[PDB]
Amino acid sequence: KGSEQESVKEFLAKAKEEFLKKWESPSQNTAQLDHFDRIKTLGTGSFGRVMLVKHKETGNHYAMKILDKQKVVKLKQIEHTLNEKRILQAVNFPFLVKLEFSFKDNSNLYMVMEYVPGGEMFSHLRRIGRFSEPHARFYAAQIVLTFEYLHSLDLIYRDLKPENLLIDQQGYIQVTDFGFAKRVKGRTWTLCGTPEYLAPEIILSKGYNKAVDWWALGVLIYEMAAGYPPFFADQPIQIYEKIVSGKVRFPSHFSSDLKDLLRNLLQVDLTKRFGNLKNGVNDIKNHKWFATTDWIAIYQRKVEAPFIPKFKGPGDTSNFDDYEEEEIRVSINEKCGKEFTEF
Amino acid sequence: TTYADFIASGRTSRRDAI
Ligand SMILES: O=S(=O)(c1cccc2cnccc12)N1CCCN(Cc2ccccc2B(O)O)CC1
Repeated sequence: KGSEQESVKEFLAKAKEEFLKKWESPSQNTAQLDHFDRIKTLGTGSFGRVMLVKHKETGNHYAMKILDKQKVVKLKQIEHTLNEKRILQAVNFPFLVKLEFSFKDNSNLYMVMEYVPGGEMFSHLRRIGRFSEPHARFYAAQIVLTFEYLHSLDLIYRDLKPENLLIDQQGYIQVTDFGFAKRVKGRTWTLCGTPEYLAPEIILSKGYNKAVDWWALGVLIYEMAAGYPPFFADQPIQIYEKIVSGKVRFPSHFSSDLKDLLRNLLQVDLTKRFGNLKNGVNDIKNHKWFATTDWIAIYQRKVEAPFIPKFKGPGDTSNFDDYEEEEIRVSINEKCGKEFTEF
Repeated sequence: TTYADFIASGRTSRRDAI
């Protein structure tokens, strides 16, 4: 196993070198709108939409995230949007969505990612109710490796939740969103994230570091295994009080190993939280709840998945909602050119 | 049950950042 972890260290050193190369010289304008056939709208957001499209020459299906530059600026999301694209075009890991193309025009920013028809973990989790612990652990293991990877690049993730995780056709996870991801060596202070997933030190407006991602992993494992998150209420303010309280109630069916893992991840004191101790991520990888987990095998996608969303065709949209279909507006005049020069 | 309380909280749908 000790040879396995010298291997892990050499891998991360190689990945940091490769990431910094693409990080320091990002790809730009690697396709254009006319290259795709629009099929259907898969989601809407305050400053854009996601569309299922098909590459004309290739025939491959893609999720195309289209952001209105004017609204990005209005809602003060410039830094987040430039970061999402710069990060995605530079990272390379099995459980991250794959950015294939990006480009911009007078009005919009476009990011084009391989289409995952299974959709979001969120809807499967809510329909099924909860996942069994082996099922939950298979997903968790992939987030653990993914955070090891991102953290080795000094990237804090800050956006973990079932909404931002896809289940692909082999039943493995793809992490979707990087708008809140930031390269940070020590602490940062932006109040961002989702109420249910916020670590106590975020809520308390003290600086915080990568330990907030290990907190969020605890929330995610809990929500997956229980069917509801550990801290919920009618209003966000009531959630925050529960989070900082230091108390969590576990369902009666949670194993003793799972409870002990979660107490160490949902540790309100970040200096005592697993993932942030001397041994770092190994305290998690070496915890008894993960004794049966073949980390090498997970990375290699060799473990058989406990759930494969029904294969209904590579352009199926059944796992996404229906939205009113609207034109993609492109002005005859360039908008916000300076804000998005690096895109 | 706690799940019933959850399916009563109004926070069972996709959760926005904030
Ligand atoms: O539509 S997604 O599931 C998605 C994202 C990335 C790759 C994908 C590959 N195949 C299929 C879907 C894919 N996904 C992408 C959209 C981001 N939101 C909602 C959303 C919708 C519109 C604009 C922004 C946002 B937002 O978050 O802040 C939810 C997750």
